[PDB]
Amino acid sequence: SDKLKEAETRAEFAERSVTKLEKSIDDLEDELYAQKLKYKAISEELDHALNDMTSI
Amino acid sequence: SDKLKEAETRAEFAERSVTKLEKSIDDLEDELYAQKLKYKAISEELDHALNDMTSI
Amino acid sequence: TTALVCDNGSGLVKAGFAGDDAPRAVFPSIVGRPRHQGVMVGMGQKDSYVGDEAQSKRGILTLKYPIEHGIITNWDDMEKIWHHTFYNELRVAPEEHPTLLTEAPLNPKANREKMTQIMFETFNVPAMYVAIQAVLSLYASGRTTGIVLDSGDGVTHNVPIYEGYALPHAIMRLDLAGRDLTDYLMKILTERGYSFVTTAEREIVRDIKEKLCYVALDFENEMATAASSSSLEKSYELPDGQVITIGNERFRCPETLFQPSFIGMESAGIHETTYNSIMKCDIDIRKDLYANNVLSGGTTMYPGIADRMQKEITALAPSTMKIKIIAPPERKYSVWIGGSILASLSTFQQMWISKQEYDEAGPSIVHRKCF
Amino acid sequence: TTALVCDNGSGLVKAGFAGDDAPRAVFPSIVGRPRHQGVMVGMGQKDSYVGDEAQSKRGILTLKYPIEHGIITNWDDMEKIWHHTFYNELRVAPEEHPTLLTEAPLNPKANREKMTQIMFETFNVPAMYVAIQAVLSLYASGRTTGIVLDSGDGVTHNVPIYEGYALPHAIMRLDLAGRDLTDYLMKILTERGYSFVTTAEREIVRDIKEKLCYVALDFENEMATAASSSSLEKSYELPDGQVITIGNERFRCPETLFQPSFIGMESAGIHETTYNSIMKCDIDIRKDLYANNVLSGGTTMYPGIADRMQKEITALAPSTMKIKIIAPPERKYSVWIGGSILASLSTFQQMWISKQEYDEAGPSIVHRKCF
Ligand SMILES: Nc1ncnc2c1ncn2[C@@H]1O[C@H](COP(=O)(O)OP(=O)(O)O)[C@@H](O)[C@H]1O
Ligand SMILES: Nc1ncnc2c1ncn2[C@@H]1O[C@H](COP(=O)(O)OP(=O)(O)O)[C@@H](O)[C@H]1O
Ligand SMILES: [Mg+2]
Ligand SMILES: [Mg+2]
Repeated sequence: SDKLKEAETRAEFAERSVTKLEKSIDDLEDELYAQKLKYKAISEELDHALNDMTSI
Repeated sequence: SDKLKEAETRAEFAERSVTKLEKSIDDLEDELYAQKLKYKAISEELDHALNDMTSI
Repeated sequence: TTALVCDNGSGLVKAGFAGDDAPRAVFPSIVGRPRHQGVMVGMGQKDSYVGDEAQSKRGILTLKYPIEHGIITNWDDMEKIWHHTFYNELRVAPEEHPTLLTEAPLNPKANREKMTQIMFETFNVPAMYVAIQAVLSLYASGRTTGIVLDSGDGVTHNVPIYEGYALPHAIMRLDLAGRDLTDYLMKILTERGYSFVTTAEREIVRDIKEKLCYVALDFENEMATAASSSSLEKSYELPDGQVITIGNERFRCPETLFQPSFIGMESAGIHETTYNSIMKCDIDIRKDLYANNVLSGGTTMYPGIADRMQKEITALAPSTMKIKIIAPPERKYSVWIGGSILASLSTFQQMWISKQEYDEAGPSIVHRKCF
Repeated sequence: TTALVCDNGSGLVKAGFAGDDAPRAVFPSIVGRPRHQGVMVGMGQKDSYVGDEAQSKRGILTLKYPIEHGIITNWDDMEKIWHHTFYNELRVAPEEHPTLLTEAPLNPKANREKMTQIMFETFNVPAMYVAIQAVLSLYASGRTTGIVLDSGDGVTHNVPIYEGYALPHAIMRLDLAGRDLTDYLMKILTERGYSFVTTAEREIVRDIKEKLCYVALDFENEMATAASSSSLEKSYELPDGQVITIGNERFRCPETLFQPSFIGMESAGIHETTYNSIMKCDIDIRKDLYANNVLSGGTTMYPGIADRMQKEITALAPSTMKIKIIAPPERKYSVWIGGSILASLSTFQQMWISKQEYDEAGPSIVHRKCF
């Protein structure tokens, strides 16, 4: 019974830790999505300036 | 005994999941760092262009 | 009250209240029934998604444009498009608003008569008026003379106007437009391995054409350069990955405008039908038309067309005349801006086809004095 | 009244009233006649023990599953199983309850027609409806799109669905499933000395597979590690003692899913038939299917499969798309939970095959509009 309690406690902590890690990776994935949007927008704006200047 | 085996299996599963999640988050952080490096490089090139345009 | 300046077009329906700068709602004119079976129950699946909704579910639809070349080939779908435009994109009941449709030159009469009959019977508007798509584009430029080349997506027409007096014998309507360029681009992409067949993938090819293609200043030099270096190959990411690289297909797709022999059409390019349209005019207004050549319509937005066309016309025209090509940045909505200006005029307020007049003479009223 | 959501399956029959969270009675679908002679008189020995009763007397029985690969090969035994399920595990007479069976995709017609004929003639239900086992598993996830890989015990099938519109031309049904993995495990255990032959000992090998086997993240590294260290050897106690030690048989048994060449099957693994099923879909719904890959069925419960499959698909798929694998903890009963949800819907209440309709068109009614 004592060993079962110990193992259950460690497994519960492991579940909590993996939940925290999954939330953290979600946050960082969202941040990378935002920065990818930033690069898309800046490249699009540079292309717009290029086409405006080449087309006067 | 059945409960102990269940708990042990749960612990192993959660530990492996946490290992995979840690490796994945580190890799994604590396990718974000690389894209930020590219953005900074082109931004410095544009800043040099602006420095010359100050003379324009 | 305010007037509704609708503009059916062919490819993008542009609408909005009279007196503004830009159309309120712009959305593709496609009606797509679902084609697969459908297993989820209660999902709320409709029988036809129109407008911009069918550009998001296009993976399981069969989009079909209701307007082929200016003319309308499928009246039920066009009625559905109009109903959507009035009720969901503007949310104004048509019972309390005049409408100002637009129509290409030299179109079949039955199309115009059916259009007015629908507007008066189904939607029950107070009064509607049909205007030629080129006079509006001339309004928007703030001119009163000039020869306007309105290369839309359905049909390219070239109406010369002087001092407000249109010249009906010098209108040169050509049926090459953006849609044929999309089909030709989709046909030459197969030379690298990319095959687009489904009616949904025509939209992807259209996006490629819009974002990458450009008109070459000199065709042979570009063909020679693209065949030696690799400074032209621009890549593009499909809606699922697998980036593609467009080589000399970039300036070969819109070159069809100046050499309609590419898609097998006999006629001369848009660079020579303008000169022919000018030469049919009288000998004393040719200088003004030369100096005030106006571009409009969506398809004239290719980067570098206002220089190629000027070079071609300068080659054709006499050396003394000055050739100037007006290419405003708001080219795409030029017709609608002109429509708003025309509907906002006080002098025009008595030209509408009032409903009692239609009740007395039938749908054939449109060909009469109220043009 | 309430509906009976039965789910024949192949290996475990799961049943229960509509509107609950879990099936009421889950028991193996085996019917085993005794094989020895029997000397005690008056012991009350029956002629066939079905369901969970024959998993306790399996020492003197010859268990034989009545469903081989989705299809039903022994109709009398299947009728016996259904009779047991209705009368002893639920204790509700079928004369007062609609039934909702489930069937794998691409199964023979005669199987489905015989199923409906039995349900209407022998058990005499008021109305029954047959549904594809993958749409239900998609219901249970609360999605409306996604490609579901339902690796049961009889047959593994992969049905892609978008916006509720199933794609009938992209269903990839493969006949490798849990039973073949049990046979392969029983065949590779002989490499250490343990021989299981009797049809009763197949159950013991199944228990070994359930409790010990796991899917390796990388196969070659695991094969190298298990051949040097001894950190993998897990022991297990047979029903009579004599513990056994499983070495690298642990991850070699379920590896057959990703390399069906192990059991001599030609086809590609479950990691590549999903990608092929996606690529047959249209080009505009591939991103959504990539992002909403759903796992279901019992055999997808191996510890570590939701990572191996994601790694494999990410290797195959384009680098830009995001690959996500939905693996709910209630995987085993996902099909039945979805069945309960579907039977509890009000919109679905008029899709049942009413008995008078069957009387008018015969058993071939199932292929008709009431699918
Ligand atoms: N930025 C652009 N570059 C190149 N082609 C364009 C661009 N925008 C639109 N087009 C082409 O023009 C068409 C839209 O033309 P439009 O003026 O809307 O036709 P309509 O006269 O029917 O309104 C599209 O089908 C597209 O092929
Ligand atoms: N926890 C588990 N781990 C590994 N395999 C399992 C587990 N539970 C069930 N299985 C396998 O799945 C099969 C049961 O699959 P199931 O989903 O009941 O099939 P069906 O679709 O016929 O209901 C069993 O034969 C067993 O081999
Ligand atoms: Mg137009
Ligand atoms: Mg199943």
